[PDB]
Amino acid sequence: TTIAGVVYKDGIVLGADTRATEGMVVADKNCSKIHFISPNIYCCGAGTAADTDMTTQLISSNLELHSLTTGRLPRVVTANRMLKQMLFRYQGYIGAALVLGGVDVTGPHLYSIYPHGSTDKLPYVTMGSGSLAAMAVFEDKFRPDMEEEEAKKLVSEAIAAGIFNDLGSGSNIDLCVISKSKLDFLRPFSVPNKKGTRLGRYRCEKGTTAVLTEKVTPLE
Amino acid sequence: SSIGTGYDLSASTFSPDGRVFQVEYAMKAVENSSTAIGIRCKDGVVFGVEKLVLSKLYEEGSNKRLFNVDRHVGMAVAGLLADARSLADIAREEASNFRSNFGYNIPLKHLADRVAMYVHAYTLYSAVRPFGCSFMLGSYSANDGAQLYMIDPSGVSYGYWGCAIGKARQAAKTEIEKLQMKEMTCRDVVKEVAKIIYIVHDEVKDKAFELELSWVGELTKGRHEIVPKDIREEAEKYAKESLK
Amino acid sequence: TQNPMVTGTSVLGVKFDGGVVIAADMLGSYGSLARFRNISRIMRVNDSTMLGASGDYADFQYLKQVLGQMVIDEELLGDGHSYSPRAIHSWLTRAMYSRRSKMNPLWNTMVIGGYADGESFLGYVDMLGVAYEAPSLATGYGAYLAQPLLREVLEKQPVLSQTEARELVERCMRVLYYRDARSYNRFQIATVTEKGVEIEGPLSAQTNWDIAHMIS
Amino acid sequence: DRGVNTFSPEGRLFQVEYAIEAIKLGSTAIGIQTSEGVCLAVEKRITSPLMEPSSIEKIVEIDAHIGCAMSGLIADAKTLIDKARVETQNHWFTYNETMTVESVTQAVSNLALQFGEEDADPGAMSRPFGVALLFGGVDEKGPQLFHMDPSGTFVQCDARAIGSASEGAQSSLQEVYHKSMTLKEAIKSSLIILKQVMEEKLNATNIELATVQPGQNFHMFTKEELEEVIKDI
Amino acid sequence: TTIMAVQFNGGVVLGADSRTTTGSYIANRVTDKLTPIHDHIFCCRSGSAADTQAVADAVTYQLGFHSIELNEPPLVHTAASLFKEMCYRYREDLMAGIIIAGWDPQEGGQVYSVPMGGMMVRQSFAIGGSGSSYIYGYVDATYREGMTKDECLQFTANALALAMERDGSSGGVIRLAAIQESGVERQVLLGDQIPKFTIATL
Amino acid sequence: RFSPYAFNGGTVLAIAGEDFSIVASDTRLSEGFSIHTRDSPKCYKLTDKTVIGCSGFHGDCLTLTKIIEARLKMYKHSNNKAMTTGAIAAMLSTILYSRRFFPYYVYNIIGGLDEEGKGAVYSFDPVGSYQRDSFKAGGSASAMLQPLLDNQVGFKNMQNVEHVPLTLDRAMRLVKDVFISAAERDVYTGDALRICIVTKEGIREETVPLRKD
Amino acid sequence: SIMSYNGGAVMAMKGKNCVAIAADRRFGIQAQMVTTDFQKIFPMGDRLYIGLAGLATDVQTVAQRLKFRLNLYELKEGRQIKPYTLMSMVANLLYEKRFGPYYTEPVIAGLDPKTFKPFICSLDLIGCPMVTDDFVVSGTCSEQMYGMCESLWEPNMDPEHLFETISQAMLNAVDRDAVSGMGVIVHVIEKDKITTRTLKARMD
Amino acid sequence: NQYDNDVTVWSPQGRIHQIEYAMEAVKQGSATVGLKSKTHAVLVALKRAQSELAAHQKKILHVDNHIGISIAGLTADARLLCNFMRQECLDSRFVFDRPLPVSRLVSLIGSKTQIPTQRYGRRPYGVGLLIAGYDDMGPHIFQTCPSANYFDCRAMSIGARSQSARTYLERHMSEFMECNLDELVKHGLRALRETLPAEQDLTTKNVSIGIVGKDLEFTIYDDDDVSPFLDGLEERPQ
Ligand SMILES: *[C@@](C)(CO)[C@](*)(O)[C@H](Cc1ccccc1)NC(=O)[C@H](Cc1ccc(OC)cc1)NC(=O)[C@H](C)NC(=O)CN1CCOCC1
Ligand SMILES: *[C@@](C)(CO)[C@](*)(O)[C@H](Cc1ccccc1)NC(=O)[C@H](Cc1ccc(OC)cc1)NC(=O)[C@H](C)NC(=O)CN1CCOCC1
Repeated sequence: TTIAGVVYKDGIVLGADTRATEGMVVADKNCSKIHFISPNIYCCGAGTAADTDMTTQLISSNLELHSLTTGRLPRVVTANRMLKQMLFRYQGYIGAALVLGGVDVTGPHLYSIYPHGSTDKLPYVTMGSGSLAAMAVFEDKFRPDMEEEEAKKLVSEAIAAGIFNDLGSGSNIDLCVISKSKLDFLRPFSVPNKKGTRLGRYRCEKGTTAVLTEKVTPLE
Repeated sequence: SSIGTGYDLSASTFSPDGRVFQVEYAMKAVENSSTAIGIRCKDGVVFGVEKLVLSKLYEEGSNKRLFNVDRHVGMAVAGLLADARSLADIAREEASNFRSNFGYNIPLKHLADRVAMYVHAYTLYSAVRPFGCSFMLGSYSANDGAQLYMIDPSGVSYGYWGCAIGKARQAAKTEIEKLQMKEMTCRDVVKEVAKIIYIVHDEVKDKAFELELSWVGELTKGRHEIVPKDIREEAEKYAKESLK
Repeated sequence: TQNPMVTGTSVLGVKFDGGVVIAADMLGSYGSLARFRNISRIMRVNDSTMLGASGDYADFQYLKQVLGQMVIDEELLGDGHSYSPRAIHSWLTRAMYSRRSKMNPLWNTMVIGGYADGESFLGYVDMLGVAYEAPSLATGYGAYLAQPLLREVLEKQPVLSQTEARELVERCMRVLYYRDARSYNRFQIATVTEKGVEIEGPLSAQTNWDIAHMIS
Repeated sequence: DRGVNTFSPEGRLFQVEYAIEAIKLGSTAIGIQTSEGVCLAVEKRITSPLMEPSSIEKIVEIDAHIGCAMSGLIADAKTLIDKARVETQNHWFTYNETMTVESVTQAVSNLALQFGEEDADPGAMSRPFGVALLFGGVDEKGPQLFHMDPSGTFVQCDARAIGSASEGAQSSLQEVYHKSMTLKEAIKSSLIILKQVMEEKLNATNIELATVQPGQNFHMFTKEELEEVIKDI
Repeated sequence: TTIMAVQFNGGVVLGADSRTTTGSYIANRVTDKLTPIHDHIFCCRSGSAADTQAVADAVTYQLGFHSIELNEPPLVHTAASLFKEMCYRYREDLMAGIIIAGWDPQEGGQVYSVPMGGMMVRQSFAIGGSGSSYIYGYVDATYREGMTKDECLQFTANALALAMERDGSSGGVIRLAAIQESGVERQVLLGDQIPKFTIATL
Repeated sequence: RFSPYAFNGGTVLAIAGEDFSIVASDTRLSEGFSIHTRDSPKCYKLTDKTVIGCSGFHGDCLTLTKIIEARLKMYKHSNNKAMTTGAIAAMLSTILYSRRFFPYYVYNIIGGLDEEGKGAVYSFDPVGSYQRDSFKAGGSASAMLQPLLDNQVGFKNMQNVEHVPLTLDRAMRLVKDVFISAAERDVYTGDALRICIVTKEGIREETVPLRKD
Repeated sequence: SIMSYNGGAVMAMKGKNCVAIAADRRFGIQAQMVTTDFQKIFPMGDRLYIGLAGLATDVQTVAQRLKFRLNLYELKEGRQIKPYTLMSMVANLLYEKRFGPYYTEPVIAGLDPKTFKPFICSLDLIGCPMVTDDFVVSGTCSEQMYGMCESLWEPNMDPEHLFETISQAMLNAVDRDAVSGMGVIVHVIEKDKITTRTLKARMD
Repeated sequence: NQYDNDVTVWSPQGRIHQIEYAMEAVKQGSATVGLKSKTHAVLVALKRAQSELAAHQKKILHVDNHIGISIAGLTADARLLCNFMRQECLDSRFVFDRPLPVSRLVSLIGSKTQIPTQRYGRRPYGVGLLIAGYDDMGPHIFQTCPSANYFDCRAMSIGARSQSARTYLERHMSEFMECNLDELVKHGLRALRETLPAEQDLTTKNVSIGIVGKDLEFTIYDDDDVSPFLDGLEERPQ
């Protein structure tokens, strides 16, 4: 992976690539790494994919249960605490590196959560194997209280640097923009990589495979 | 206080007028037992208990109703002595747990609250019965001053300047209201505690009695101690002299 | 404790005519670093018995808390019974072996000193539960340096006066400072007597360094 | 309706008292302790000629040197006898010696008041045992006879009877028993007293007889063995 | 890390660097290692980021309830005792070097050290973390009995700057906190504000 | 990690006669290359008729002795009699086997009188394997004491010597001589030799000094 | 390799309004082949199939435990299971064994009840869902199966075009793998019929 | 009448009948006496024959080298409680290698006997004990009840017709301290004598003596061992 988050003027931008790997082979060219926690909080995930999915779903479930009881919009601190205290309890065996971001009644908040259960609160965070490349862009180009379109450009460039430089990262750039009154889940925000068109034809024609046995079962 | 077709058989059962009779009957146990008093002076707390001797065959010091809960905390009991000792053990353990966790002597008001919560827990269920015991707790500190608390079978905890529990509790409290304890030294209080006990004691109906005395204050360097024989015997001489 | 952290080095003890004297420097070493230069490694148990501990200081602080409470619990009853030095020694053997057998040892080596009913007590306790009595005791490097000197004197003179025992310890603490690299020239002297237990403030051993000039 | 651990105003436990009453319904048993050994006798009380008398065992061996006769609710004794058997073998395993008659009796007696309702295990006893036991054995202290009841009280007896007719049997022993009689006299006396109190006619099938002596192990008397002693009218 | 706490008359002065390392990469160049536990009680965290954090959060919960129940402003010693219990019981599982410093109306300014073993000792000043190794000599040579609050602020800032200079696993920004009866006051030193001791060679 | 064992040296010896039993041990307690104490007799009395000697890891020896004493009273309370030497030996076997997978680093030798007043000796291994024999050595020096005893008490390997019954005097001299011989070669053995003698009337103790080096 | 102990190779492919699923037929312990007619593709309800590659035990164990929950689901609910719902059930099953996983990587292919829409996905040994619009593979010849599918697969294939593609892909990928082969079975799923075929293949 | 079924039910008078009925068991049991001097503590117990052809039931039991007990009430409850006392004594010697102080053991009984008197479906210990002991504080005579209350005694007697034994000990309590071991036992069994009806007196069959003190450990004297004490039979007047 490459996942990154930014705090801008109006709220939060979250970014992620779409590459999943098994060994040194690409398993999924288009996987969703920005996860729903609540209608106002989203969470990026890196590391062990299955750990990423289940940890992000359990906390999302637990917050809905919480927000139904309170009748209030859930807080990014609660998402932070829930994720932190779990990942710590499992001594880092749940391999989930997280970029948590959302907008509260308190305002815009961004967190980075480590598999061992250590959290940081920062204006810009990067996680994943492409984090160094993404963090380099932020250190060079980040400015305080920037505009939405400008922050969208920044995060996408950070993800791009992770894609074109980290072998564990590739394919599409995903974005999630969260403000006080709006949420944009931009799935394919940018498609910087495409498969070359097959100008040679290898379509195996009908009757080119030898069959030994055939059974046809009809249905409703 | 009457209806008892149920209602009064379990502590988990309210009476139609909203009372827990099992707690009230547990309070009757302390009402039948002999009187115990404690007075908060300017520089400490003094305890006094009328210990009724059932037989002259018992040693002087048997059935001691004065207890050391912590090196700085004293305990005077009234009611069912079996429950009293087990409540002292609970108080002992609560006081030692505090030192083992926080490194200092447990503040009396916190110890009193903790123990009272335990007392209260025995008033809610059919599985257990309330303690038939009222107890007082006394302590003195240079930072907190003199402190005196009393806990009844229900689990209620209050701070006192003077307090009486037992057979003649109402009779004793009228004698303590005569004293200016806030200005008195705990050396003078011993004399007055002994007097109140002797007055309240029933000469004809109850037999002979032993007077038990303890104190904690400036005079005893903050440690809860039994009042020395020479000072105790002086107060007994004085208390009998008050009976003119 | 699997790995000790802040540790104390040698603890010494020798009984004399009248009571027992125990010595220990006031250092808590963190490996080769001398981190805590002002810590007490001797505790008063009760009026008749005291304790000095080698090894992990955090574990010593635990035992100090547990024994501390035990003595308090006895003095509550006021029945006229109190733990003898031999009793505390017995209890400590039971505690240390129990933890050893749980494969979670208290990383300590104790010296118990006491005076009760005319005779003076001196006992040793391992982190494994090895316990015995001896007229002189030394832990850590003290075993290799101080104890030899302590035994040599007791060979010539089995019974010592308080002064003779005290200045012997002075001599032993001087050698330890020369030769042990985890020691410190700031120690406490603890003494059990008929009067009770006294621990004395910061003490330094006078050192000689004349041998510097005679190399050539 | 009360709990099983409720005291009567006299200072006894209802369930324990009623468990003693159950013995008064059981078949009568006699044990006699003599210098030459211990003998145990019990009536079988057969209700149908179709029932096999050999299957009714009221006298059982615990070890080679200890026998036990029982009266009352026979079904209850199953556990008590088994626990006694396990105790004797555990002792041999640990100490390489045989348990004394007193020790076994005491071990079983510890189980008597192990009953209750609240604060119980996943299989604790709900009520006392409705049986009385006679332990006859031989150890270093010679031959002894012990009697246990549902209350847990165990005591050495020179001669004791337990059962429905233990009233007349005990007073009959206080006439015949001499503290220096032989084992042959003891067996003779017990069988005589047994036939005095039994409803059915005494023969070599409706009774059970066993002896333990310093010379030889626990011996169960067969039909022929019984005929030899029954013949004395 | 480097962490430091100095006790003065009316309270305490706390100081820490701002570097969080994951190997040889600074994961967070501006970290608040000074954690508030109560109104006047702080702790300095060194060692495992997740370990120290979890302990801190548990002590905050434990002391919070304790204070309300006791109805007193919490003792610094008490907060240090809650750290000790946890750091000692789980000494084999945690990597935590804590310094607890604060104020209470009973004993005033206090500095307690809880190293990796789980021992507890009160000190005039305490230093911890990997960077504290390089400043033992300076701290022993500079420290004076009875320093004023403003001098203690200078003293901590100087020691930390020297430690961040040499130690690789320390650096970034000096964070200072002063706690006295009146409350807590915080300040941050950036670039030029860090006491410069010039590169001293030929 | 951490070793829960220490070798503390020490050797125990026992000889069974007709009306007596001798349990002897050196008094040195060691660790590594240094001596803990010169006064540590390993032989310990249990009843009027039984004496035990423990060598090896002293931590276990102390614990095991404290377990046996407790168990002796437990037996006494339940069975209303003192435990016999054979019963103590049989019990110790079960106590040692209870720790089969965490062994007591311990060599026990029991000496005393049997139920007919004759001398009895029982030898043990760390895990409880035991038997009755006439003489046995156990400990750091057991390999040195044994061959001489097998020759002198057991009359083995000699051609024509009529097996003369053991006397108390000859057995006492034999005990003293083997330990003196052991102190010459084994580093763990020395200082002083403690001897326990079990007979009809109580238990007697005798002490002979040994090499201190 | 733990996965290479039994070998195996499982593949799924999307057509127009159809979906194909193929597998190898060898059951072997390391070098030795044992059975030639070993089942790896399992029916989960008319137009829904799961293919399991990996350790032969867990290949069986998961199928048997998945069918357990499927039957309870289909009885409690008054409906057949949806392809997305089964995927989540597998992910749940496999993640319950997070720190002691079943050594199998499932491949699901089927048509959506009512809307008869094609669906394909693959999963982890710890149950991470991965949906695609072209193909999914799992097995010891993971790499070989990818090379074929990336070069043969076409966007909109009819049932017969789809059959020929998955057949060639499974067949030629297997031929470069030592522990995979001994025949290939193919299931093609249409709205009205299912076509099961075994291909003519190398047996070495 | 509806409050006497459980220990957890308080009566309107502030009493617990189940604890009070349990105390009746002590009265129903055979009488026993316990007295102390400055050096020795003596227990004298009267044994009962269930049907004088069986042996007289045991009354005095061992606890430790310095503590022994006399029982009154339920035997099975007596043994259960005795095992507890034996266990706490063995624990003390294991850990501290010193004899457990009598007073401390008695207060451990006071806590253990309390627990059941406050839980539902439980019952009090239907036994009263007379504890004789010797420690650093000298000889001790202690009394326990079904109510977890315990007493420190100069002299004590419990059981059937123990009132007459109590009045003898009342009369002669001023003589116990400076008096010697041989006279102590005489005073003990002379009190036990007073419980017996005027027809039957003390014999080698029905008397048990337990002695613990300065020089000797706790020893039980039963049959032929009891005759040296009976030799000196002062004879009974009334
Ligand atoms: C980038 C791609 C890693 O270079 C991301 O961290 C990414 C996160 C992601 C991807 C898809 C969906 C959600 C989030 N991580 C992966 O793609 C991940 C890489 C990885 C493999 C092995 C690991 O060792 C513990 C850690 C990370 N890929 C997977 O999880 C793959 C699909 N599954 C496996 O490799 C199976 N593992 C899981 C852990 O236990 C051993 C077997
Ligand atoms: C200085 C920088 C280094 O000693 C400090 O001690 C600092 C403490 C700190 C950090 C953040 C907030 C408050 C205080 N320590 C670290 O930054 C710490 C270094 C460390 C790593 C592992 C340790 O073993 C348990 C001990 C110290 N870094 C971290 O905790 C980072 C965030 N996490 C990781 O390095 C992940 N680790 C966890 C252990 O296993 C290997 C991967």
